[PDB]
Amino acid sequence: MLKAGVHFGHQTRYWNPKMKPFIFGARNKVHIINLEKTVPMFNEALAELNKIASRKGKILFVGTKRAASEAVKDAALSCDQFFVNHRWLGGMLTNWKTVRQSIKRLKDLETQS
RNA sequence: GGCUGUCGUCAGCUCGUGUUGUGAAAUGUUGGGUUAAGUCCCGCAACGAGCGCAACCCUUAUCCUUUGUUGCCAGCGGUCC
Ligand SMILES: [Mg+2]
Repeated sequence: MLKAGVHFGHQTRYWNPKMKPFIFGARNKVHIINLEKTVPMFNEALAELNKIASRKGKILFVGTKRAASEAVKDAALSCDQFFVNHRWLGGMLTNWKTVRQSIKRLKDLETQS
């Protein structure tokens, strides 16, 4: 029917009660999201995301999780956007005004070697 | 006032921004290694920075350059030696 063979679920008994209205089933202790009803969500964050993206807005991807770090840098910066696949950093957005220094440093430094 | 002793030549002491907490405060600055060292790296709701330790000052250990007088005396002779 749908491309579900590319996955099956994850987790087990740690989960979090916050998720319940969407449970495809339960096996091997690992819970399985009810993609059968997740269909709307599978596009929801895309539709209302289109107007934003199509509006040509700065893209902010985050893949600090080593389990897919570099495996996303491409689909991000290399994809004409931004990212942070490596290791996230505190204050990057909040203490932004401060991080600028460090950021502006990796630039004016490239001219080194 | 200015000056100085004192721990202490100790590696400490802080601050701005962000964030957590009602608040007093905390974080950083804690931690894993490492160093003479807040030394360096790694990690981290922290990001950075200021005073301080590490440098430049002196001086000694070498080698060269030049300058050779009052300093020097090797090859040359002289020589009251
Ligand atoms: Mg230091």
